Amino acid sequence: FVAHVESTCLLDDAGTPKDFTYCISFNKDLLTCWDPEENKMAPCEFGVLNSLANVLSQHLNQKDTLMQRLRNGLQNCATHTQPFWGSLTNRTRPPSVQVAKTTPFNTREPVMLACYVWGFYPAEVTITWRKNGKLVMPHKTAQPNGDWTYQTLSHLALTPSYGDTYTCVVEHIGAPEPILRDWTPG
Amino acid sequence: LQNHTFLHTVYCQDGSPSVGLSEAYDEDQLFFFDFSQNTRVPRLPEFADWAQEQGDAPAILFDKEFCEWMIQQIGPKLDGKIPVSRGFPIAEVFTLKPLEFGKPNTLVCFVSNLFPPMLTVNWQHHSVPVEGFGPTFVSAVDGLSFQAFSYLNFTPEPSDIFSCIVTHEIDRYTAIAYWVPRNALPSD
Amino acid sequence: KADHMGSYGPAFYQSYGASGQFTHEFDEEQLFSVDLKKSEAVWRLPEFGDFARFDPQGGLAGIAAIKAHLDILVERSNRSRAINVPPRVTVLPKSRVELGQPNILICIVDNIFPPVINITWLRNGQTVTEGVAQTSFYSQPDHLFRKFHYLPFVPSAEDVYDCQVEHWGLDAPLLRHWELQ
Amino acid sequence: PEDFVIQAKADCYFTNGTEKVQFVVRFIFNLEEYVRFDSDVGMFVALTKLGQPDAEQWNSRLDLLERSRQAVDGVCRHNYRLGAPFTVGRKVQPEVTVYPERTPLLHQHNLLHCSVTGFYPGDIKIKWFLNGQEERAGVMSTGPIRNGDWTFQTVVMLEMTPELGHVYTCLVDHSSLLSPVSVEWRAQ
Ligand SMILES: *[C@@H]1O[C@H](CO)[C@@H](O)[C@H](O)[C@H]1NC(C)=O
Ligand SMILES: *[C@@H]1O[C@H](CO)[C@@H](O)[C@H](O)[C@H]1NC(C)=O
Ligand SMILES: *[C@@H]1O[C@H](CO)[C@@H](O)[C@H](O)[C@H]1NC(C)=O
Repeated sequence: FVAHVESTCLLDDAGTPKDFTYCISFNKDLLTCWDPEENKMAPCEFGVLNSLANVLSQHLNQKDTLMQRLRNGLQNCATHTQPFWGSLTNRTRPPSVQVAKTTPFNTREPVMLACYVWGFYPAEVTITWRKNGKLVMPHKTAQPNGDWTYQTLSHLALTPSYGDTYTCVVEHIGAPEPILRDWTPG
Repeated sequence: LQNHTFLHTVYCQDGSPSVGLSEAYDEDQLFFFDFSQNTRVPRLPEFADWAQEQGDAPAILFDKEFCEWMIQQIGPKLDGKIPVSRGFPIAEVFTLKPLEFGKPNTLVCFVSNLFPPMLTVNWQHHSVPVEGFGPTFVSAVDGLSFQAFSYLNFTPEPSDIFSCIVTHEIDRYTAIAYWVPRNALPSD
Repeated sequence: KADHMGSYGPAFYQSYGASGQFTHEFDEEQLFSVDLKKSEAVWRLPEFGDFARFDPQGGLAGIAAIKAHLDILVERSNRSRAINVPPRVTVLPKSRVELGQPNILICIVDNIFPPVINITWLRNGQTVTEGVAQTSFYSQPDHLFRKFHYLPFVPSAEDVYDCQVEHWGLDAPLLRHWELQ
Repeated sequence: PEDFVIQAKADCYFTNGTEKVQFVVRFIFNLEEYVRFDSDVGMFVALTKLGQPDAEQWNSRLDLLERSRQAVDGVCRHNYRLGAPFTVGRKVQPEVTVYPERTPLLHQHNLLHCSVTGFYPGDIKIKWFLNGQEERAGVMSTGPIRNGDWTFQTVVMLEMTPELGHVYTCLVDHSSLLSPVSVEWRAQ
């Protein structure tokens, strides 16, 4: 048996709290969440465990210190996060970008390119393709590495013609200028 | 002015660890709590400074004690009346940087659908044990589930095959994930 | 004929080993499953662990309710025991097998009845337990059961694999062979 | 070996979304379906000698009838609506590969496989083409095969002799795809 009490604060870049929720779970079942409009715990579960969800709400509702805590909860978030929240919203790591061929898939094309993109944060990134400097349509969300960096890739299937130059165009805030990687058959 | 999520998740369970606390900014983990030492442990060195902050010492204690209460008093009652929710964990292994032979790299073992949060992770090279660099970082996610990350430093070579072996410590269920060189990049 | 068929509570209890099960299925595929004596509820895929949407916990009670009814049907039928049907075993890889490219072997067992069975992976005659995954009993319209076992591996031309199943419907343990070319 | 098995199935059949819905509870002793409740009939009905007592008795219980008469709405429609996004709305791409058996030699008969794996739902259309003309003849399917993990797999084999100047294309169309997938074969 596993139980949770999940406090979750939602704040913008500025540090101004926009939402706050406090929820209680048992056996991966969300039982009751704080209801500010009601200034008390209210069961979110109306099923097999509903009975319990009520019970837990009351045991918590007769608690007094908790009630003030949660009524001022939205503040706690801003107060608790204050020191680092600016550093996190300012945190960005530059993406590395490497382009090479890869085994094709779901295509009649003989060649498949891969644009690799790693070591970047935050995860918001954009990848497009150029063929001799002109947009083309590619053949996803970044994979977190657990260490506050992300990786992703884009693909492009094609037929080689010696002269043609294919380009991967990455854009990411953790980098100052757009990153371009080229590739030619030859 | 986009929004960001700060997640404060206290969880406790039958067996070890009997309790745990995970904070996270967006998806990624900032701190996990060491209760025997009674303090926040930073995921990365750069978070060290704010691990000391003790504004909420009481709030945390309250939750811990309550969460624990739920497990101890409720649960022996539901024991057998209600089925203990569990998932079978999923492991996948990938390189941190693009594969280039003879160039140092790092295998990441990403465990997902982990529930309950009770595991150990072990690496193997051609089916031979190998000491993994660093600890194993468990972390709660949205949905009341968990995930974990473990890393291994290595220098990839053509013939290599690696495996990551996860042991879900309730009933010691094993879940594996193989890795091999696939579409390596030329060096330039 | 129908566009889709959901089945919410294909469940069973059997006297032998006092085992039982409660599941939800959609289009012959399983969402979650409750096992009686394990007292566990397991969702086949992560997305089915929502609990809003896909709440188990009704299981056990479902198993309880259906078990209640057994003893009487047993005597009402003049103790008509269950017959032992032979299961048919199949083995094949999940995706295309390329030498050295990691993959998963799948043992598939149909027409299992009664639902009391042993299934085991063998590598070169050696039994394999580390990293194997298996389903609970899936359901068949004819009211037999299916079962899936999974074994991740790295294809090499140096070893073979057998999926050996043991059932009362068999004269002796049969094993289904697989090896790459 | 003496064993007894009882089963129950609460089947729901949907067409045109939720428009038409038939709820069918089935009670099984071993393999004998001894009684069932069909929504379209409104009553329990004994199917075999074994079910006569229960059939008559349960029909006498009005609380039960009404309860299981709303099951259409309260069970089938209820769950359908809940699962839709992850069941009916589930769509997963196939992985298409084309390869020959017995390494291809000119003028000698061979089979080339179009392996299509990891896709869902199982309903799929797979065709062979030789120099743009849909080659139907010498074609062998396995039909959709369940992997037991919400994915199907199929292989469609075409009989042919590799003569030069022939290019073979397997053309796969599927709900998950916004445009059919084509894979080609060479030969030499
Ligand atoms: C941020 O969150 C608040 C509260 O959830 C919401 O009203 C607001 O629209 C959100 N802003 C953005 C940019 O998502
Ligand atoms: C399964 O294997 C175990 C150990 O060999 C044995 O006790 C049992 O009889 C087997 N079950 C069947 C159905 O053969
Ligand atoms: C299908 O459902 C839609 C919307 O409920 C309705 O327009 C139509 O009558 C139905 N069609 C059939 C063939 O039942």
